[PDB]
Amino acid sequence: DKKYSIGLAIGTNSVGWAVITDEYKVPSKKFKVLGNTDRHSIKKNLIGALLFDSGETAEATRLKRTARRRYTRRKNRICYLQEIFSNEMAKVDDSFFHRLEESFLVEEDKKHERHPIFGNIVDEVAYHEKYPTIYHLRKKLVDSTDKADLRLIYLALAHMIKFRGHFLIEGDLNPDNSDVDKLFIQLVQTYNQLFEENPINASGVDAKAILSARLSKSRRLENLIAQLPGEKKNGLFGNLIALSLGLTPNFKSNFDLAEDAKLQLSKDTYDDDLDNLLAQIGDQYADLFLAAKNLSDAILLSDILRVNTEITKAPLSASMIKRYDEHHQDLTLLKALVRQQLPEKYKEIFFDQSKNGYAGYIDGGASQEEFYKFIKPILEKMDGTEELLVKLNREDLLRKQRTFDNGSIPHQIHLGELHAILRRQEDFYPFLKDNREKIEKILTFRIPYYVGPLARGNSRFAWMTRKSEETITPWNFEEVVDKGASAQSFIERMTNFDKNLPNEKVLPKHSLLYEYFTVYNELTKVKYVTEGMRKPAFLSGEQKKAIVDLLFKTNRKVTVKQLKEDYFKKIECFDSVEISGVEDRFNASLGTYHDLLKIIKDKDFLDNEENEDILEDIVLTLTLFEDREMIEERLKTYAHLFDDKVMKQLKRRRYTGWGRLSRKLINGIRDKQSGKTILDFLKSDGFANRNFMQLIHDDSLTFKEDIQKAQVSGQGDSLHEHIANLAGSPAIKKGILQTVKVVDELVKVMGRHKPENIVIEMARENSRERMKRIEEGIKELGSQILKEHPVENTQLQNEKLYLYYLQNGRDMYVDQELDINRLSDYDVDAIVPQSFLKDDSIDNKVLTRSDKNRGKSDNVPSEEVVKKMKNYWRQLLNAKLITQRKFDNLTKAERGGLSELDKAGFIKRQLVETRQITKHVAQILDSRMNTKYDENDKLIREVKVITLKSKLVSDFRKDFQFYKVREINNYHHAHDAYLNAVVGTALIKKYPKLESEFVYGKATAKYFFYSNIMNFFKTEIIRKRPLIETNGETGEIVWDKGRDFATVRKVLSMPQVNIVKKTEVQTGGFSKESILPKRNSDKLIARKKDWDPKKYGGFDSPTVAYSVLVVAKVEKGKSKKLKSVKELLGITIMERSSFEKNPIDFLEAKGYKEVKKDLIIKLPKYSLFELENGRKRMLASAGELQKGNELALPSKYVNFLYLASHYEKPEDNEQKQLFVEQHKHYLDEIIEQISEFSKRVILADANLDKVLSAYNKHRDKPIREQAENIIHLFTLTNLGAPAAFKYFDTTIDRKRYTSTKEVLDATLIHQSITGLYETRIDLSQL
Amino acid sequence: TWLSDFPQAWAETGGMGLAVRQAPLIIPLKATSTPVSIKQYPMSQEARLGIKPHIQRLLDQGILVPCQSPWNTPLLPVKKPGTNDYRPVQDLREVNKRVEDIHPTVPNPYNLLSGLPPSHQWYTVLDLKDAFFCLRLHPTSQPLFAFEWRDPEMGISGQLTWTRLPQGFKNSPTLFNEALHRDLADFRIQHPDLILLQYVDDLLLAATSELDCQQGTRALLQTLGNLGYRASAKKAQICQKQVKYLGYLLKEGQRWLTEARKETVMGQPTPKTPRQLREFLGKAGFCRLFIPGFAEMAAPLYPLTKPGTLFNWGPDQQKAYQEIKQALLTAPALGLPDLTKPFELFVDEKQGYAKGVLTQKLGPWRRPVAYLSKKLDPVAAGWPPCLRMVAAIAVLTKDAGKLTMGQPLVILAPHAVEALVKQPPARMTHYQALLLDTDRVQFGPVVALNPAT
DNA sequence: CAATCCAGACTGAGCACGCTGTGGTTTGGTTGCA
RNA sequence: GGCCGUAGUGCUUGCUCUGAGUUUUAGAGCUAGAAAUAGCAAGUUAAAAUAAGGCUAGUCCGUUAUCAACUUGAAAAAGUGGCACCGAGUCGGUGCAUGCAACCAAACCACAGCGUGCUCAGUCUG
DNA sequence: GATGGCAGAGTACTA
DNA sequence: TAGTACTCTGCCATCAGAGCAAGCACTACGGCCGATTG
Repeated sequence: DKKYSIGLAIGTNSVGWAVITDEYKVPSKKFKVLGNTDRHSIKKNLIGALLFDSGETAEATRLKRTARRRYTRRKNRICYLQEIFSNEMAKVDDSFFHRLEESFLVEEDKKHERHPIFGNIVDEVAYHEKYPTIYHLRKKLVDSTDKADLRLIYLALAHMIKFRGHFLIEGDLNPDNSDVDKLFIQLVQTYNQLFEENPINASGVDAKAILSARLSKSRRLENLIAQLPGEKKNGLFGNLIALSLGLTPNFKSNFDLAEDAKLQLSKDTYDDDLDNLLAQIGDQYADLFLAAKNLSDAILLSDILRVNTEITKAPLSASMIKRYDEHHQDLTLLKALVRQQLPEKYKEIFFDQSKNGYAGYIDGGASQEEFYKFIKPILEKMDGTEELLVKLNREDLLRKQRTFDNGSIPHQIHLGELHAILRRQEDFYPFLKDNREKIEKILTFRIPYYVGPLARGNSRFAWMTRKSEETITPWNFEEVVDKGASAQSFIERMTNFDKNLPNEKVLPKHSLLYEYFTVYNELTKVKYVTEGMRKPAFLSGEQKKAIVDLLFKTNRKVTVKQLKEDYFKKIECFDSVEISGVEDRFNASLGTYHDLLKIIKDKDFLDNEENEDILEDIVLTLTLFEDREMIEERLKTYAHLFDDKVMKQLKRRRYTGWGRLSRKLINGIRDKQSGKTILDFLKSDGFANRNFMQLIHDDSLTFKEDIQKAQVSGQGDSLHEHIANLAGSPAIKKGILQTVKVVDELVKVMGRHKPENIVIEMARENSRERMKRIEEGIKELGSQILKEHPVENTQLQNEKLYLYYLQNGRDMYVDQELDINRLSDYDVDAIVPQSFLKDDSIDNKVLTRSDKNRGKSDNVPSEEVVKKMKNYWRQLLNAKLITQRKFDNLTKAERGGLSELDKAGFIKRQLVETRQITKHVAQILDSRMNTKYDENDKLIREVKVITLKSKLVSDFRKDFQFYKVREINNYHHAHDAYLNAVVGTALIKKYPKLESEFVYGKATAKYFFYSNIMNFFKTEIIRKRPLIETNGETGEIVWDKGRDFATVRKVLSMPQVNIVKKTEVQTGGFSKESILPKRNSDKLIARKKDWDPKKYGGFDSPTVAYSVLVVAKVEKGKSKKLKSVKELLGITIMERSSFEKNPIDFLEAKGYKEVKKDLIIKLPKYSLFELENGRKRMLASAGELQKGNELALPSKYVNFLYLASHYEKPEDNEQKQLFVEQHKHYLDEIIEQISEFSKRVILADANLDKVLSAYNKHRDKPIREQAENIIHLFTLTNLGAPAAFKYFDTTIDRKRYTSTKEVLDATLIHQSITGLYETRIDLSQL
Repeated sequence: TWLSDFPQAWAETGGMGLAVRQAPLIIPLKATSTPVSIKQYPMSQEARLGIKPHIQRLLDQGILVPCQSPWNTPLLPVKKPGTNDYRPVQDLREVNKRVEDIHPTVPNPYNLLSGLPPSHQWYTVLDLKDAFFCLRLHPTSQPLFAFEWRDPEMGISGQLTWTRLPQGFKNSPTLFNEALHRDLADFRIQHPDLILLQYVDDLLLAATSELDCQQGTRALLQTLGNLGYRASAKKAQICQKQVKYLGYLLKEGQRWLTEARKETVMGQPTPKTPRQLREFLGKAGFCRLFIPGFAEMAAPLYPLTKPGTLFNWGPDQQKAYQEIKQALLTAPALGLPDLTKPFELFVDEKQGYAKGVLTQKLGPWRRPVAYLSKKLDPVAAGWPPCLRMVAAIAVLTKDAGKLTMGQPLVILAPHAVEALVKQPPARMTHYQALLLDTDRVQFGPVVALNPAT
């Protein structure tokens, strides 16, 4: 047995580890090897790293599940429509639906006529000539009044139902309101008629252009207000206009209503809101509100319709037909123009599907943007194409009916068209008249988001409860699904449990019991002092009850003056009163009690005890439910208790928020001795006046015992469940689980003796989003910088360009305009200096013409600059270009700047880890490692867990020449773990007073101490520290510069580090989601069981779960002889279950005969094989391999590469370049090492020759450039999948090992989580 | 001529013995006891042939009879210290732990020779052959003892139980003692003058004159003849002044030491290993009663005896070895203690080692009875010289009690520490009771003593 | 009035380690005689 | 530093929805040519599928997490591998692993006395 | 984004 | 010579939205909270 410490470093896809002794020396022991090879033992250093693929979130799985559910529901809608139509469809055409179902079928496979609608070619051609598109048929059905074919009626209705539209706008829409200016004039006329005191005229104002502008709604409101005299914003007219355009205006200022009176036109509660508002204010404003509603409908419709509706009842269909006609006319004109002006490109434009143009636009896969990009130069270099270019610029040239911009069509337009069709056609078909309501319900029914899936107990995502067991259809959804209980379950299944009482659910935040509990908790910890009192008293239960009943239940917020006057002076009759322990105004107050008092108007009911259940139910309903309908249906049982008006007010009132304490903990549990609850104890507990924490921590009472019994009940879950319940990124959670497993394995390895200390560290850790953010900011601010020079997302990916665009093209510190073309010449300066903290985000980075404009570089920008540009920064913040945090950091100078305490805190938090995830990791490790208690049931800290930040190790490496290069190999993870262990152990040995802030368990003076915390390693600081360091007050040596640095250097230069790639069975998608066209190949996968790939297309590139080594016999040649074969078979994800069910049958089906179950070997990804000369390969797939060896470059070469390459960019720097110049001849040795390693392992002859030729040709370049490019050459000799790299201009492609034949006679190695335990299986024997 | 007169008493003519007075004895067992069967342990071919003649003769006498029993113990031969007779031993290891325990009444060798008075100068030592086989064993307890013996020549294979008391049994020495004592108890009454000493089987007859011994020997032979016990005639010293008994020479009423025993101690060369030194110590220790101040003489060799140590035979160790070799060359003649007369003990203590001599009156001179020497305990080692003598007397007085048979004795020492015990300047209270008991000990006139004594 | 900045000693209890004395089990050795 | 309150950002989980995209089929191509071929015309839409599929038959579920080898188990799970030193090109080598009595020594348990350090309560001081 | 699948062109060995 | 059969090289990967609810983690802002010294 020997004392040792375990050092760890945790990453998203790597967990290094290292075991050290008391002298900072990595041990080494012989490990037995199992299997069947001749080798029986192996020596390994106790240092290594584990590599694995990064974890993934469930966002993609959730999206896929939602898509599946949506497709299923769409098919169900189609089935409902067919069931409605079937009885009459049988008479009209019996096999119509059958023909529709088999449209996706070749002529031979079809059991009916290939024509799906009428069944004969004459009628098919006639119908397609009469109605070129479905919109023609829809408009004809809407407009015409004669009898129509039932098949055509069903086709139009089915198209409308299948493609409904967005449900963003609630309520109802009437498409008859189309014009904008005329409706605005009509609204102005109503305004003048009603409010005749002051005239309102909008003559000579381009209302249509102002309102239909693409700018923001607020910008449009401001423009309309400015271009209208006699009124301003927040007026009655301004509020009406804001409500019409979409903004939510407060109508209190318009009528002095003293309530919120906020209306949103799109919301479903607008009806009730307007009803109560009109009841309060009078009915004369109903005309104005209706005019505003009509104006809003016209404004929202004119964006998409763009067609008059006085001649037709199908505006969307008419617009689609107009687009079709414009496409036809433009196509004919373009055809004629090309044929006449330029006949040299007619074939490539109108016939070549490979290139863009009309052929690639229609027949090919080219998009509208690509077509426009291809046809813009051709259109410009022509004659008589001015209108065509105008249409192209307006994005209205040769538009298909079904486009990506069709996402703004509400479902109300389709509903109106369907209603018109049904109304027209209901005369001839009685069943259409009888089923109109249910067809409309089919079109306009959606499952509420709180109901969730309509399962029957076989779903883990469902919570809906059913009041009946019949099948749920849209026509009995209300009669079957329990909406209120479903919504309650939806909210409750996500809310948190009580931390002190896990078993019970937490109370609502605004609960009356919670408010009483908080008020009493704050009240019991106060002490009053009056004349003639020797010692302060605690305001015992009677006084507390009097104070509660006379102060909190009468005023919203309680103050000390009111406490002294209304109670102490009035009742206690003590003029001199000295309260203590509380501020001027109490924090907690009965907020909910006062809200109900002004509504129910019953003090006796509010004070009575037997209705506390009713009050809790009311507040629970208000917190749980968001929709007015469910609130009302839940409060129906209480209709008897309160009159209709009070009921309506209660429905209107809504609370948000949930508490952290359970009702059982607050009031249910009672003390065993006297049967008193926590609330009763707070109300009166002798004269001690204990609070909640004292009550639950008191040993005499049984509260602690009851809490411990409940907490123990259920028992801690598994480690996997604990890590899953932890909050953080899935990659970090996977790293934590792997770290725990490697810690357990190391403890088992080292003689089952726990380490003295454990040191851990964890690393800290879009163009389209940036584009949408800048678009929103530009629209809000009204600027035209984007219009001046459009910028693509790839261009916006540049940091400097992004900063310039966010700053609106202006300097952040002076009132000047910067030039986009003159970029790459200014400097980017962080708001907070880089010395204080490490943060390179956009939230802290600011681009300015000159970094000197801020003034001092050691603090927040100058007060003069802050005062100069505070207005501009406020405008940018209101434009959402900058964040609230960025604004607060920028304007810190006015608040006072960075104080010395702030500087000290900034420098302290750099060396100390404060992350909740790291705290959780430390807690888990401590709980697992230490499990022995003491005589007083106190845990003994057998193992100490220390958390450090990466700054200490990075500074150690930089200061003492332990430079790290990440491109050499993967040994840097193990080196980081070892250095973390060494630094942590040395720190805790040197400073035992710092255990609180590191081990899990003055301002000026505090500054310099933290800055010089790592000085005891240094020799010359000119102060000369002793060579041997000591703890102080003890005879313990914590460092020895004579030999400990040499020991660290020796450890960092060991050529043996246990690097292990975690083998994983691939899971996920079956194959690539792309559907390829039909082709003669066996690689295609059928999309359905009956769909032949060679006739219908299918998927390709299946994902292999795990390879299987099978030894069997196959039939080769016409003789059908059995040739023994040993080969790797890739079991894809789709067939994994079938292979597991019957491996024998699965293998025999593929063609193998006489397989061997014993010889069957399952090989997941990253399986390691040892071939010869130490050459290792990892199984990438069934027919590919990966590199599996690491290059142990000498530390001298690593340091030279770092110093020459200038990683992370006076006298100290002067000697570095001199050292590099002296050691110029190291580049040849590095190249020789790379070449010999490649020849021994990589075996890429052509790539190595190309690399050597490039290096020889680039021998005259400077040493800095040469080393920086030599760093790239290590991609050739790396671990993992081959990758392409670059040496100066020359580029080198991948060398892929696409053969797995040689690994069938190699040695297969099974490695544990640390790699010290192995099982070498020789495959040549098989 | 002795053999002819008493054919029923000598083993060479009387044949096998059988106690005609003692009844068959049942060997009891504990309440929680079960039969145990142990296979016969492997025995070398040379040791097997040693016992084989005994089994053949034991079968004829009826001592060993074939039987079938669940009890079985492995036979084991033990060769005599002389020749290769290979006496038969049953090796009842398991039975001893299972058989009940009785209070031993065997006499310890220290106290037998104390009963011999110097007045009785004529001796007659008779040793009973096959002593333990005389007592009959009840057939109920016969299955308890058994062993496996298979010889193709004999033609009988199986267990052969014992009809008499076997050898190697833990209760055999005790059961034979009581049985023989009762039979000879009647003999003691008839002859008050004779002094009969009994040690398991060895009998010693002490008489005043030659005629008294001759008459006593005939009566003893006749008494033992009727009782069935047979005495060996090959080794039976009858009516001789020089006799050997209990390993001690008896001449002129003095407990001499055999010349052969002295040769063995000196004959061994200088020890070289702790085992070699341990062997020599025991020989010297058995003679400790003759060597004056043996505790201090062999003091240097004691710390070398420890199992954990280095055997460094230094000059001091060689000096201790030479002292013991020369002391045994001129060992004196220890006299037989006479219980009628009072005893006298000299006590001296130098350097933490107590030495002394127990003497008795012989005319005008004092004759040594036994040389007493001891090592003081470490608690008394650090005491001052005045207090060390008090502790030395208490240790030596305890040793004298085991030989004086509790008779009063006089403690003589150079100093006058006898008054110091009354008024010394837990253990001390224990020492006060031992030294102030006027019934058993007293202090005579204070006087020094010669260093040799 | 405004802003900035626990340690030691003694007493009582539980030990825990080192030394001395007694009691007891068992192992080596020593003879004796069995 | 701590608390209380709030304003914002980011991330995670779950639910309800929309627009496209892809694939097969339908939308009769014409003329001159034996045939390839050439010249014109046309192009905008619709049906079905959107992980194969499963049984639990629901307007449900099916891409997250977890997973070296061997033994014991239905399974959940539990077990399986010596140490030190000198070295270093992916780890190597060396070395170790029958009975009786009394007296003396090692070690063990229990108790009594002395010296000394750790933990808890109290007091005082700073 | 990167790594494994896949089609196609190319070269090689045997019936 | 025809037919498999293995190897190297370049192309290619479904994408965009809209709401709701709960939780955690971190970042600023306002207000507190004591005692001592200048």
